[PDB]
Amino acid sequence: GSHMKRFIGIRMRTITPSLVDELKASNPDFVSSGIYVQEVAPNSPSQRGGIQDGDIIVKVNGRPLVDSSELQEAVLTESPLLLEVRRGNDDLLFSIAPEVVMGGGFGRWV
Amino acid sequence: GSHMKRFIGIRMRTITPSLVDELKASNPDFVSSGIYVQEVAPNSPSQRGGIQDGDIIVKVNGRPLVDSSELQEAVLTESPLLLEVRRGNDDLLFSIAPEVVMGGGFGRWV
Repeated sequence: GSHMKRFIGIRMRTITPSLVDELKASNPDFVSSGIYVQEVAPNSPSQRGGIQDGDIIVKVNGRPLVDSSELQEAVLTESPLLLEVRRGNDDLLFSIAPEVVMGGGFGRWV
Repeated sequence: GSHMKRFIGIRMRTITPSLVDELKASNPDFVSSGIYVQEVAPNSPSQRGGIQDGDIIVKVNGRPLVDSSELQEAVLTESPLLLEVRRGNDDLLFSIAPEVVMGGGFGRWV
Protein backbone atom coordinates (compact mmCIF):
# COMPACT_ATOMS: atom_id res chain seq x y z
CA GLY A 1 0.00 0.00 0.00
CA SER A 2 1.63 3.13 -1.36
CA HIS A 3 2.07 6.37 0.60
CA MET A 4 0.48 9.16 -1.35
CA LYS A 5 0.85 12.91 -1.14
CA ARG A 6 -1.39 15.44 -2.93
CA PHE A 7 -0.10 18.99 -2.97
CA ILE A 8 -0.51 22.38 -4.58
CA GLY A 9 2.70 24.06 -3.40
CA ILE A 10 1.84 27.01 -1.20
CA ARG A 11 2.68 27.91 2.39
CA MET A 12 -0.66 29.20 3.63
CA ARG A 13 -1.80 31.31 6.56
CA THR A 14 -5.35 31.91 7.84
CA ILE A 15 -6.50 35.56 7.49
CA THR A 16 -7.02 37.01 10.97
CA PRO A 17 -7.57 40.60 12.17
CA SER A 18 -3.87 40.64 13.18
CA LEU A 19 -2.76 39.75 9.67
CA VAL A 20 -5.28 42.19 8.10
CA ASP A 21 -3.65 45.03 10.07
CA GLU A 22 -0.18 44.20 8.69
CA LEU A 23 -1.51 43.94 5.15
CA LYS A 24 -3.31 47.30 5.51
CA ALA A 25 -0.07 48.91 6.74
CA SER A 26 1.88 47.75 3.67
CA ASN A 27 -0.90 48.19 1.09
CA PRO A 28 -3.19 51.01 2.33
CA ASP A 29 -5.02 51.39 -1.05
CA PHE A 30 -6.13 47.72 -1.28
CA VAL A 31 -10.39 41.45 2.58
CA SER A 32 -11.17 40.22 6.09
CA SER A 33 -11.49 36.47 5.40
CA GLY A 34 -9.57 33.84 3.42
CA ILE A 35 -6.21 32.10 3.09
CA TYR A 36 -3.04 34.15 2.66
CA VAL A 37 -0.32 32.84 0.32
CA GLN A 38 2.89 33.36 2.29
CA GLU A 39 5.07 31.43 -0.20
CA VAL A 40 4.77 29.53 -3.50
CA ALA A 41 6.99 26.50 -4.12
CA PRO A 42 8.92 26.72 -7.47
CA ASN A 43 8.00 23.46 -9.26
CA SER A 44 4.38 23.20 -8.19
CA PRO A 45 0.79 23.36 -9.44
CA SER A 46 0.46 26.82 -7.86
CA GLN A 47 3.60 28.18 -9.57
CA ARG A 48 2.62 26.70 -12.95
CA GLY A 49 -0.96 27.94 -12.55
CA GLY A 50 -0.10 31.59 -11.79
CA ILE A 51 -0.60 31.94 -8.05
CA GLN A 52 1.79 34.46 -6.43
CA ASP A 53 2.80 35.26 -2.87
CA GLY A 54 0.56 37.88 -1.29
CA ASP A 55 -2.51 36.36 -3.04
CA ILE A 56 -5.56 35.72 -0.86
CA ILE A 57 -7.56 32.58 -1.70
CA VAL A 58 -11.22 33.21 -0.87
CA LYS A 59 -13.16 30.31 -2.46
CA VAL A 60 -12.56 26.77 -3.68
CA ASN A 61 -15.02 25.24 -6.17
CA GLY A 62 -17.49 27.98 -5.16
CA ARG A 63 -17.20 27.41 -1.41
CA PRO A 64 -16.03 30.18 0.93
CA LEU A 65 -12.67 29.71 2.68
CA VAL A 66 -12.20 31.05 6.22
CA ASP A 67 -9.52 28.69 7.66
CA SER A 68 -6.43 26.96 6.31
CA SER A 69 -7.76 23.54 7.44
CA GLU A 70 -10.53 23.87 4.83
CA LEU A 71 -8.01 24.33 2.01
CA GLN A 72 -5.94 21.41 3.31
CA GLU A 73 -9.11 19.26 3.13
CA ALA A 74 -9.88 20.45 -0.44
CA VAL A 75 -6.34 19.63 -1.62
CA LEU A 76 -6.73 16.16 -0.11
CA THR A 77 -10.14 15.48 -1.60
CA GLU A 78 -10.89 17.42 -4.80
CA SER A 79 -9.19 17.68 -8.18
CA PRO A 80 -8.71 20.15 -9.78
CA LEU A 81 -9.43 23.13 -7.52
CA LEU A 82 -11.12 26.23 -8.95
CA LEU A 83 -9.52 28.85 -6.70
CA GLU A 84 -10.88 32.40 -6.43
CA VAL A 85 -8.08 34.80 -5.56
CA ARG A 86 -7.88 38.45 -4.54
CA ARG A 87 -4.71 40.15 -5.80
CA GLY A 88 -4.78 43.82 -4.83
CA ASN A 89 -7.83 45.23 -6.65
CA ASP A 90 -7.98 42.26 -9.03
CA ASP A 91 -10.31 39.23 -8.73
CA LEU A 92 -8.86 36.14 -10.41
CA LEU A 93 -9.86 32.51 -11.07
CA PHE A 94 -7.25 29.69 -11.30
CA SER A 95 -7.69 25.97 -11.97
CA ILE A 96 -5.03 24.22 -9.97
CA ALA A 97 -4.78 20.44 -10.13
CA PRO A 98 -3.07 18.94 -7.05
CA GLU A 99 0.06 16.99 -8.02
CA VAL A 100 0.13 13.43 -6.72
CA VAL A 101 3.37 11.72 -5.61
CA MET A 102 3.46 8.02 -4.81
CA GLY A 103 5.68 5.71 -2.79
CA GLY A 104 6.62 8.38 -0.24
CA GLY A 105 8.60 10.24 -2.91
CA PHE A 106 7.33 13.62 -1.64
CA GLY A 107 9.63 13.67 1.37
CA ARG A 108 8.98 16.60 3.67
CA TRP A 109 9.51 20.32 4.07
CA VAL A 110 12.01 21.50 6.64
CA GLY B 1 3.57 31.08 25.08
CA SER B 2 4.42 31.69 21.44
CA HIS B 3 4.35 29.02 18.73
CA MET B 4 7.74 28.93 17.08
CA LYS B 5 8.90 27.49 13.79
CA ARG B 6 12.55 27.10 12.73
CA PHE B 7 13.10 26.31 9.08
CA ILE B 8 15.67 26.20 6.32
CA GLY B 9 13.39 25.90 3.29
CA ILE B 10 14.01 22.61 1.54
CA ARG B 11 11.81 19.64 0.72
CA MET B 12 14.09 16.75 1.62
CA ARG B 13 14.17 13.05 0.80
CA THR B 14 16.30 10.30 2.39
CA ILE B 15 18.83 8.74 -0.05
CA THR B 16 17.89 5.09 -0.60
CA PRO B 17 19.11 2.51 -3.14
CA SER B 18 15.88 3.18 -5.09
CA LEU B 19 16.63 6.88 -5.34
CA VAL B 20 20.34 6.23 -6.14
CA ASP B 21 19.24 4.19 -9.19
CA GLU B 22 17.13 7.07 -10.55
CA LEU B 23 19.93 9.56 -9.98
CA LYS B 24 22.43 7.24 -11.73
CA ALA B 25 20.07 6.96 -14.71
CA SER B 26 19.85 10.75 -15.15
CA ASN B 27 23.47 11.57 -14.26
CA PRO B 28 25.62 8.53 -15.21
CA ASP B 29 28.96 10.43 -14.88
CA PHE B 30 28.38 11.56 -11.25
CA VAL B 31 26.78 8.98 -3.30
CA SER B 32 24.91 6.21 -1.49
CA SER B 33 23.98 8.07 1.73
CA GLY B 34 22.59 11.50 2.64
CA ILE B 35 19.61 13.82 2.20
CA TYR B 36 18.39 14.70 -1.28
CA VAL B 37 17.15 18.25 -1.94
CA GLN B 38 13.95 17.75 -3.92
CA GLU B 39 12.93 21.44 -3.79
CA VAL B 40 14.19 24.78 -2.39
CA ALA B 41 11.66 27.34 -1.16
CA PRO B 42 12.19 30.83 -2.76
CA ASN B 43 12.51 33.17 0.26
CA SER B 44 14.44 30.89 2.58
CA PRO B 45 17.80 30.39 4.29
CA SER B 46 18.60 27.64 1.76
CA GLN B 47 17.81 29.83 -1.27
CA ARG B 48 19.78 32.79 0.14
CA GLY B 49 22.67 30.52 1.12
CA GLY B 50 23.13 28.85 -2.30
CA ILE B 51 21.58 25.42 -1.92
CA GLN B 52 19.99 24.11 -5.15
CA ASP B 53 17.63 21.27 -5.99
CA GLY B 54 19.48 18.05 -6.76
CA ASP B 55 22.03 18.80 -4.01
CA ILE B 56 22.80 15.99 -1.57
CA ILE B 57 23.42 17.04 2.04
CA VAL B 58 25.89 14.61 3.62
CA LYS B 59 26.97 16.23 6.92
CA VAL B 60 25.75 18.83 9.39
CA ASN B 61 28.27 20.46 11.76
CA GLY B 62 30.64 17.56 10.94
CA ARG B 63 28.14 14.79 11.65
CA PRO B 64 27.14 12.29 8.96
CA LEU B 65 23.54 12.40 7.69
CA VAL B 66 21.82 9.15 6.69
CA ASP B 67 18.11 9.95 7.34
CA SER B 68 15.89 13.00 6.92
CA SER B 69 14.82 12.81 10.61
CA GLU B 70 18.40 13.71 11.58
CA LEU B 71 18.31 16.91 9.52
CA GLN B 72 14.89 17.79 10.94
CA GLU B 73 16.41 17.45 14.45
CA ALA B 74 19.42 19.64 13.50
CA VAL B 75 17.15 22.38 12.11
CA LEU B 76 15.18 22.28 15.36
CA THR B 77 18.20 22.37 17.65
CA GLU B 78 21.30 23.98 16.11
CA SER B 79 22.02 27.38 14.60
CA PRO B 80 23.57 27.97 12.12
CA LEU B 81 24.08 24.67 10.29
CA LEU B 82 27.37 24.00 8.50
CA LEU B 83 26.06 21.80 5.69
CA GLU B 84 28.36 19.66 3.52
CA VAL B 85 26.83 19.19 0.08
CA ARG B 86 27.63 17.04 -2.94
CA ARG B 87 26.71 18.76 -6.23
CA GLY B 88 27.75 16.53 -9.13
CA ASN B 89 31.54 16.25 -8.82
CA ASP B 90 31.74 19.29 -6.52
CA ASP B 91 32.02 19.22 -2.70
CA LEU B 92 30.61 22.38 -1.12
CA LEU B 93 30.21 23.90 2.37
CA PHE B 94 27.28 26.22 3.26
CA SER B 95 26.43 28.01 6.51
CA ILE B 96 22.68 28.10 6.71
CA ALA B 97 21.03 29.77 9.69
CA PRO B 98 17.48 28.49 10.32
CA GLU B 99 14.93 31.32 10.11
CA VAL B 100 12.70 31.62 13.17
CA VAL B 101 9.03 32.68 12.92
CA MET B 102 6.99 33.46 16.02
CA GLY B 103 3.32 33.57 16.93
CA GLY B 104 2.34 30.84 14.47
CA GLY B 105 3.13 33.16 11.56
CA PHE B 106 4.75 30.30 9.59
CA GLY B 107 1.45 28.73 8.61
CA ARG B 108 1.87 25.45 6.77
CA TRP B 109 2.79 23.93 3.44
CA VAL B 110 0.04 22.38 1.36
